[PDB]
Formats: sequence, structure tokens, C-alpha cells
Amino acid sequence: AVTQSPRNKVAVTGGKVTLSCNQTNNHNNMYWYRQDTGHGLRLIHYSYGAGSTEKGDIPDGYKASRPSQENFSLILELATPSQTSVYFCASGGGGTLYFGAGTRLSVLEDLRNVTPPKVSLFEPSKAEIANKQKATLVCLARGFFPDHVELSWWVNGKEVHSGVCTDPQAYKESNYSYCLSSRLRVSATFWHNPRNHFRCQVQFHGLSEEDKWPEGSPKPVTQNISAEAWGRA
Amino acid sequence: KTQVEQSPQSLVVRQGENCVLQCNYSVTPDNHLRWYKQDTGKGLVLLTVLVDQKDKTSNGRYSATLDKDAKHSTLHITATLLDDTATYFCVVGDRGSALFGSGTQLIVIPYIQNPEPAVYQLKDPRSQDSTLCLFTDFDSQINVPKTMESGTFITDKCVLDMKSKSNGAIAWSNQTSFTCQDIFKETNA
Ligand SMILES: *[C@@H]1O[C@H](CO[C@@H]2O[C@@H](C)[C@@H](O)[C@@H](O)[C@@H]2O)[C@@H](O[C@@H]2O[C@H](CO)[C@@H](O[C@@H]3O[C@H](CO[C@H]4O[C@H](CO)[C@@H](O)[C@H](O)[C@@H]4O)[C@@H](O)[C@H](O)[C@@H]3O)[C@H](O)[C@H]2NC(C)=O)[C@H](O)[C@H]1NC(C)=O
Ligand SMILES: *[C@@H]1O[C@H](CO)[C@@H](O)[C@H](O)[C@H]1NC(C)=O
Repeated sequence: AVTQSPRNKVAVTGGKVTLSCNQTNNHNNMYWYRQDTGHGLRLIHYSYGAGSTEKGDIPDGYKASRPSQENFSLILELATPSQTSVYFCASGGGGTLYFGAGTRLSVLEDLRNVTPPKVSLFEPSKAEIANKQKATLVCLARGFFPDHVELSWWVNGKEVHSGVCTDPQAYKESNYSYCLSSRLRVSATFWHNPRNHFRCQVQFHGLSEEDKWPEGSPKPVTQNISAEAWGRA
Repeated sequence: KTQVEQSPQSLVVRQGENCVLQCNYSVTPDNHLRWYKQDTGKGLVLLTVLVDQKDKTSNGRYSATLDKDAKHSTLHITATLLDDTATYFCVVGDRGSALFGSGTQLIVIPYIQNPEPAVYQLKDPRSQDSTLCLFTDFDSQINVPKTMESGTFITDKCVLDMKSKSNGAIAWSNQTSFTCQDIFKETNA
């Protein structure tokens, strides 16, 4: 009932960014916050009803618009690296805040470093299988920038959550390169069955359609990149 | 200068332990004070709302207090679960005047009754000579080493739950020489 779009965005310094919030709660109040480590959430702009907006605590460099009860937009007319953050919108009736899912925004100096991950699936050790009757598969995503990614595991075409541990934050490998790892652990019997299909998927959020890409190499658009393995006896 | 401060800033506690989070503020008006929980990459979830000059609330394993004279609040989590791992925010005031504290990062770690620490080398079949080390099934107090070498990387402990629990860390390197034995300096390589 509170939906933000886009959920991820890469912008260049000096560019324009608009984040939209659409609510179905029929709440009179709406809010735009950003979240930054050491600051919790800080209110940028808010609105007490359709047709008007109010400056929050840190409004500088942002504008807002409330054209209807349902919609509350945050506008960055001239993006700066300082605006790199996670943005949350919320609606409110009677004091309680109902938050959107969050938007990751990266404002970069140029788009040339944006790059999708290389995804590798490392197969279980035979020693682990022999000694513990368990099989840990490890997925490694390397070489990506910025860090707008989601890693998920798919077993037999269905997303799995039990037996999975993913790094909660991507590791900066070098100045313009991140990595992320994850493990899926299954029983030896499950790994040993030829019917079973295992796939690690990384959703990389990158450039959109309107973005200029002046290279011979592939445009780093939003895309899923995966690696897979089949069970074996 | 921030008007809402929280303690502890961070803490790592063993599963089943109780913990107490604290908040104090200098903000006026303070008609309401609320505690929110935020999980890794998630939105915020309201845990309790305190309103009276001296107030006390109960919500399952959560209990909270408010002393508006001292401008002080506490949130008590009884018998922590691994799923309590999150950031807890104190939020003072209402609507456009509400102010968030910087949060308390809580991590809850399990008791491993029978650790069987082992280091395994795994191979990527799509890349010749590409391998990685998996350190697994070690106890919760064990320190996972940070990289002291260029081109080598080691992850932070990640707690996995099969639905038993296992601690794990991963390491990889682009160095011809170094193997799994010298990376994880515990046992069973
Ligand atoms: C959050 O709360 C802390 C702790 O303050 C206490 O708790 C709150 C709820 C109230 O009940 C307070 O009355 C309690 O004191 C606040 O920090 C304190 O702030 C006050 C000012 O409001 C400070 O009082 C000053 O202290 C000066 C001397 O300080 C030095 O010596 C003491 C020795 O005890 C030492 O503790 C301190 O570190 C200094 O080195 C004094 O000259 C001055 O006149 C005044 O009395 C008090 O020192 C602070 N306590 C601490 C431990 O630092 C926060 O300000 C509050 N935050 C918010 C946002 O409200
Ligand atoms: C990647 O996969 C997700 C979940 O499986 C899917 O919903 C999404 O549309 C995919 N992304 C792209 C850009 O294809």
C-alpha cells in the first residue's frame, strides 16, 4: 500500500532524479526520508494533504510535489554525490508511519565505472559431504559497481530461503569494485540427486534506457546474472 | 547537534539473553515516543508507542518505559531470538516534527552445542584453477581473521540456519602461492 519507484537508481552528478511514492491507504500525510549511517532517518520534505508540501529537517537540494492524495514525489534537480543514500517514503494516518520498501540512489561523477557482476557457483567439497553428510554451495558475485544488487537462490525453479546465508552488505574490493558472497547448504542426499537443479542469481540494478553509453562494451543495464549446477551421485 | 541519543550504539548478544536498549532526548514537543525495528535491507516496523508522562507498555517479548520528566525511554527484549538481529530506532514526536535516533545495532548469535570446525576448498567448474575456501561449523566466539594480504579477501561470519545452525566464512585469493591452510588459522584444513 506504499509503493516507491524506482527502487534503485544510478545518476550522474548534475543530472535530474525524481523518486515517486504512490499510496493506496488514503492517508492525508506523506513523508520523504533518507537513511544514512550515524543519522538514522532524516526527514527531507513532507505533506499534510493533496496540493501542498512542507520542508522537513534537511530539505536543501531537494524539491517535493503532492499533486494528489495518492502521490508524493521527491525531485533532485541537480544531483550531487552527497545525495547517494537510501530513501524511504511513508504515509501516515493518526501518527503511525507506513513505510515504502526503500530506494537506493547512487550519484556518480561519470557512468563509465558502472559494471555488472561476474557470478560464480562453487560446488560442495567432497570432504564436507563425506564427513558431515551436508553440501554447501557458495555463490560469489565479483566486479560490480555500484552496489545495487540482490542475490537469491533457486532450487528446482523455486526461490529458497532456508539453509541460505548471504552477506548483508557488499564488500568493496577496490575503489570501483564490489563483491558479495552467499552459501546454500543442503543434505548430501539432496545434492546427490541428478534431478536437482541449483542456481545462484544476482539481480544487478544499473543504467536505464535513457542513459548514454559511449562504449564498444555492453551497456550495464539492470539484468539478472546467474550460475547453476546440477546434483550428481 | 542531534536531539535523540541511543545506547548501546551496538551489541552482540547470545541467543536467549535479555537485553535493554536506552534512548534519551532533548526534543520538544514530545507527545509520543515510538520504537521501531529495521531488519537488513528492510523497512521499519513499529514495536511500541509511549504517550503518558510516565508510561509502560507490553508487546509480547517487548516491554518499554517512558519518563517524560527525564526525557528517557527504554526498550527491553526478553529472551532474544536470532531474528531479533536488526537496528532499533527511538523516534520522538509526531508527523513533521518526529526525530529519529541513530539506532542501536543488535546482533544475536547462537549457542553451537557441538562445533566441528572445518576448512574446505571448493572449485568453480566454469573457471580453470578458480577456488575458494569455506570455513564452517566453528563456534560463535571464534574470531574470523581479516585479510592481511593484497588480492586476498575474507568475509565476515554469516550464520546459516537449515530449519541446525552453522557459522561460516568464505575466503578467496588471486595469489599463486597461498592456500586455505594459512588463511583460516583455527583447525581442520
Ligand atoms: C542523554 O542523557 C545524557 C546523560 O544525562 C543523564 O540522563 C538524562 C536522562 C538526564 O537525567 C540527565 O540529567 C542525566 O545527567 C546527557 O548527558 C549529560 O548532559 C548533562 C547536561 O544536560 C551533563 O551535565 C553537565 O555536566 C558537566 C560536567 O560534566 C563533566 O563531568 C562529569 C562528571 O560526572 C562527566 O560525567 C562528564 O562526562 C563531563 O566530563 C557540568 O559542568 C554541567 O554544568 C552539567 O551538569 C552531563 O555531564 C551529561 N552526562 C554525561 C555522562 O556525559 C545527554 O546530554 C542526553 N542527550 C540528549 C540528546 O538529551
Ligand atoms: C530478475 O529476476 C527477478 C526475480 O526472479 C525478476 O522478477 C526480474 O524481472 C528480473 N530482472 C530483470 C531485469 O530481468
